[PDB]
Amino acid sequence: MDTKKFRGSRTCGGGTHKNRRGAGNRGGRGKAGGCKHHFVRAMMRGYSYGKHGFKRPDEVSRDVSIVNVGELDELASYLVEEGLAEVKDGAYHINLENLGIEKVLGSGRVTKNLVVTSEEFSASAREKIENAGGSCIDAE
Amino acid sequence: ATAKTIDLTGKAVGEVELPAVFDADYRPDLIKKAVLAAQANRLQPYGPRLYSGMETSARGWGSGRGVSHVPRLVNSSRAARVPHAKGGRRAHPPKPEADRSEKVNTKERRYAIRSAIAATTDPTLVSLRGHIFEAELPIVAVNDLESLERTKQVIEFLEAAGLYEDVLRAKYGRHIRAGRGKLRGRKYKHKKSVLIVAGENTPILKAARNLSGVDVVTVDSLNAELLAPGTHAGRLTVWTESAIGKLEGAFQ
Amino acid sequence: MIAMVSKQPRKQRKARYAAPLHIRQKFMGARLSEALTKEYGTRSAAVITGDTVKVMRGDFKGTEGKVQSVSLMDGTITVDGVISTKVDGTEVPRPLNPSNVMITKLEMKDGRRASSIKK
RNA sequence: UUAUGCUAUCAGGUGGAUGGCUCGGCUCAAGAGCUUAUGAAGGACGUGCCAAGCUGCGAUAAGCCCGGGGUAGGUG
RNA sequence: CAUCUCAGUAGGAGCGGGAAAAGAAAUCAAUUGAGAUGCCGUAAGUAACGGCGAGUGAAACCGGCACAGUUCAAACCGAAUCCCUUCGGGGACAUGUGGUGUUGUAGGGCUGUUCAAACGUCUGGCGGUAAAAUCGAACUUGCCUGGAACGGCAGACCAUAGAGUGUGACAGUCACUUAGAUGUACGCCAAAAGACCGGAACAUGUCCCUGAGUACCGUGCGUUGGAUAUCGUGCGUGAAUCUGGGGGGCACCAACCUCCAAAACUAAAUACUCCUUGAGACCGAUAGCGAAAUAGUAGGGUGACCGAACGCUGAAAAGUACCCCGAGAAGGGAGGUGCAAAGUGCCUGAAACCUGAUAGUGAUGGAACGAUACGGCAUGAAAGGAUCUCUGGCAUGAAGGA
RNA sequence: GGUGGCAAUGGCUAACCUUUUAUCUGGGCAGCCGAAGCGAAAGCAACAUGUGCGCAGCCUUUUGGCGAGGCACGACGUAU
Ligand SMILES: [Mg+2]
Ligand SMILES: [Mg+2]
Ligand SMILES: [Mg+2]
Ligand SMILES: [Mg+2]
Ligand SMILES: [Mg+2]
Ligand SMILES: [Mg+2]
Repeated sequence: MDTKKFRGSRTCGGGTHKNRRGAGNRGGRGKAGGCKHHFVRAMMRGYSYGKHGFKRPDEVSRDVSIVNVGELDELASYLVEEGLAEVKDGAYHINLENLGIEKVLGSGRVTKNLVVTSEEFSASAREKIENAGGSCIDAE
Repeated sequence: ATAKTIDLTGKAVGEVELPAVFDADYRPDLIKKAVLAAQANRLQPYGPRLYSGMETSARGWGSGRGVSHVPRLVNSSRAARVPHAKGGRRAHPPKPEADRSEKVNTKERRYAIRSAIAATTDPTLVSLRGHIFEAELPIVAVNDLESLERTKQVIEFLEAAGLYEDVLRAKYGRHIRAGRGKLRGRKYKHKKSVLIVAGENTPILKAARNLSGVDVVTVDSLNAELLAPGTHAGRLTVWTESAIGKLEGAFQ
Repeated sequence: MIAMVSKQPRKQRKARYAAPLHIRQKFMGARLSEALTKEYGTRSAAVITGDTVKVMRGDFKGTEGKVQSVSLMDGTITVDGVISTKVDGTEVPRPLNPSNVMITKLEMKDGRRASSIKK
């Protein structure tokens, strides 16, 4: 706190000089007082007691990266500019495994012709891709 | 943009186009931040000894003895170990593990450096900042300035370029400091005259070295202290053609 | 010989105070007259008993005389003519400092003196 | 000439604050890093012309011999 | 508060060097890869543990610093080997000295062919590092003040040297230094160049060899994030050997991937500060180490052990001659030294406290020691006033108003 | 919180190297946060504007109109 603000105040913003003794003016040390006298604060902070669910090992689980069709469509010109994509006979041939994306979602609009190869496709993503005349290949 | 180039005789022998670093707006707060960060990073840890004032086995006498409740020596009545007792420890002293280094992002640090470099173009900032000069800012010199090897030649050039009165001002402004700093190594208070910039290491960094106030550096050694001593831009400086070449995209 | 890494006053005064007694011979240095410097090539020299000095600073500016004694530990020399009087009246030598004198006549009796002055 | 006293200032005593100075302390960095039965570190006693303490030294006792550096004084 | 935490902390016993420990996969991965160890960053307050409370708490992948691999036992040969020495000789050794050999998409020996010699050890000292140390520019110029110029006013120079200290007051040019160069015994390092043991492939197989109370397992306890899935070790039980054995976070079966334990050594990157050097938005004598060191001292305790205070004359001792008082080597007076008593624990020299003097008051008098207004007495030089202080006249005069 | 740099083609680097003595200049994409959520888990995967009221501001006959941000709906992803 601002020490110079309190030169000549005695109590230094604490009230009586009987406050600020030690751990008993805080109710215990740490998150102490779980549900006897700090129960309401315990519930509001996000420290409620309980155990709920299980965990799978991290060896087997994976966290897929995603990209929506709108995002993939809008930045296609920049992708071919960087040499990532390819523009043979007009339709963009864009491969998602060189970027680092394992699944294509479907939020947004698609207007350009896209030939997208990847591992996974939501149903709506495939519907939107092929309603614009494009094609999707399950990359293996 | 364009600026007159003057030889060692003081005659304009060309007109060189400046790079885009010199064309930027003045920003005092960024320069402030950069200079303060570097000066904070120079510092050096200090503090008392590990167990100072506490190597003791004092015990209190308790109540009933007619005296206070402070710890005292085992074979006497002299208080010890507490901050208000003579010879006792100090409450909240400095600590050697305190880390006082500051951080500045590279983009804003480069931006402050560019802002400080562009400030030397303005005659007003240079003039009101303390210096004395009779030249057309900015001062640009032909590349043979890196060939000078005797201090007398550098003095001749400075006299012919109207920048020697600042050197004399720095020489005669050297004066003894006041306070406890004299006993610790900082005996004088110096003044800042002129900064000479060269593209590459040459004998000029050894000739214009003893002149009072003059600091000579290469283009790859510019920071914010050199250009804003005390967080005030407007430092007299000299450049060369090679130095101008080095600054096409130097800090962008 | 103590390089620029000795810019702290504490270190310099330690070096000058607790010096080996063969280094305190160097602190007995004094300027040479014009002829001496242009015939030996050293801008200065050391003061030794038996040579004529010319006082340059203090109460005796311009008085000449021989050096009557030198003390290494004190760092002071004694000169002819320069004296102080007691209360009862007794002329006493007054110590000086060799950096306030000028050597006009060297005393060559060692033989090693010439080599000692230079190189 | 109102004594014993009260208040304020001045001169002096006692006392050792403040200021100025500081061969000391502390912290960080760079180096360097084992020794002793061929008797170590540490201790007791002795050793000086006048010498009690500390420092050095050991009945050859603030010390002896040789090589180099240094040059006119030395005797912590 | 008992499991938990404090914490493998404080403390103890043993061993030990300039470093130590570790270290060349019976490894980590996941479908397919990597390729000894240590230390730093991140993963991450995540997985995991837990009166599932408080709390405790990793590793692998990945990025860096620094890089280095090898030696035995056995299969084959059977004294072909080692060490001491008086150089005569003596000891070790068939219960095995020495040669070959050292590994996994197996290796080696036996049998046959080929290519020939990589890493390493020794001599060598070209050349570097290398003690005290040596050299190192340019003013001690004129007038003023002063006790004394490094200061003020004028003038003259140096700089690869304007870091700093000393000197009768502020010093690039007075001294030591600095920048930049030379010199060095004993030692250490090391390049050319010579000598020394020798290594790398291929073909053939009812052929021979490859680390035991060990690996694993039951059971108890400690420890761990280690959860039926960490490590240790008390007791008990206990294998195989290439057509083999181990691992892939509960046990078993199958497929697939990966390795070869129970013998040994090994530089560098790292940790620390008795000690040497450097630096400091550090302290400046009740501070900073307990100690500006006759300081672990004086002193205190039977003992384990606890533990202070004390810095400073002046430029130069020039450290008070001679005379009077006094019993005086006390001390005082007069008189000197010094710019100045600064007169010896002597720079400056505050307050409390004590002695004297000056102003006000005072032996009929009532108290938080003062604030405000009016008077007496004393002072009012500087730094405060001069249409200012005092006394009156005139003009305008708000609220109020006889 | 106050003040700043950069800005979905996002922001910042850590250890370390260049240090020429601790500064400093230039590298360093490992990694962290943001960019997609829901669910114990397997798993699945959304509006790059469809409607209205309307402040500031602008236009205007000074009464109305357009109306970023704001508020209220509608539609959609997932769990039950
Ligand atoms: Mg202390
Ligand atoms: Mg031992
Ligand atoms: Mg090992
Ligand atoms: Mg623990
Ligand atoms: Mg110098
Ligand atoms: Mg002390």
